Amino acid sequence: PESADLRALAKHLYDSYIKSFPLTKAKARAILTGTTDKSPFVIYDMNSLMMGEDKIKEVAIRIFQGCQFRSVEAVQEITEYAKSIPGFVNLDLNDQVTLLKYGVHEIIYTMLASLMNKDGVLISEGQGFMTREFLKSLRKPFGDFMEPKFEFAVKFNALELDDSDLAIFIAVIILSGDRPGLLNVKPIEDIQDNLLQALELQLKLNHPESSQLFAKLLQKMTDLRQIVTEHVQLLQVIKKTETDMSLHPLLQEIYKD
Ligand SMILES: *[C@H](/C=C/CC(=O)CCCCC(=O)O)C/C=C\C/C=C\C/C=C\C/C=C\CC
Repeated sequence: PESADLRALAKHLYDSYIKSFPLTKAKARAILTGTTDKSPFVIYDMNSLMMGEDKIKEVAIRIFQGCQFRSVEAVQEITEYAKSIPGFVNLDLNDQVTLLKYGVHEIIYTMLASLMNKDGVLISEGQGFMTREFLKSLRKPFGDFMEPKFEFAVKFNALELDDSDLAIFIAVIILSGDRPGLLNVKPIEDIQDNLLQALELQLKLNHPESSQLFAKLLQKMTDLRQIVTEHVQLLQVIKKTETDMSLHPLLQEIYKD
């Protein structure tokens, strides 16, 4: 009855999530854990990187620019998903924009974990795999950035969350009343309240053996916030260090605050 409505909401969010994101954790996992057709080309070095373009400025700049484009693309996909969450589109427009700008990076860092393994990260829609060591190898400050996302992913991946779990979790992240500058907090919190209940039910049904997964997943939010803070502090270095490097408008607007 009450639980049925929550199950329906969970089903809804899963459906929109599959439609919203071309690459899912199930696809990512099947490519990473091996499948002769799904196997990715691996870039661990400059020669492999050079080879990679044929199969799929500066090496550090070109790679960093590739990420930028990817992040812009993710923002667009996350923005469609946000539109799907019941009640989100009904909120004041300014708030929707505010939720989107604060929410989107946390979601992005969360989704990236599904592509990550301790050794590496999937690229080009799973077509390629880029090694963690190579990314670290890159000259400062570009090389440094990845290290926090890998550390998060290995821990976050330990939860063994399903794609349906993730979808509900990403909705909870987007619908956060705390965000700075929100005109109305109450309509947002009610939706979040509904979503948190759906997550709780989903986690217990989906991982009945797993104990206090809900609380552990909620605690995970702190690590996302920290990741974002480091990233922003790093973006500031890049702008000074390279006057020639250019940041995408969509990305720039969200960062500015
Ligand atoms: C890019 C690393 C990006 C850093 C990040 O996690 C998001 C924040 C940076 C952008 C910003 O918000 O300012 C490397 C990771 C993935 C992309 C790598 C190469 C590009 C090719 C494909 C994109 C990867 C997956 C999509 C299929």
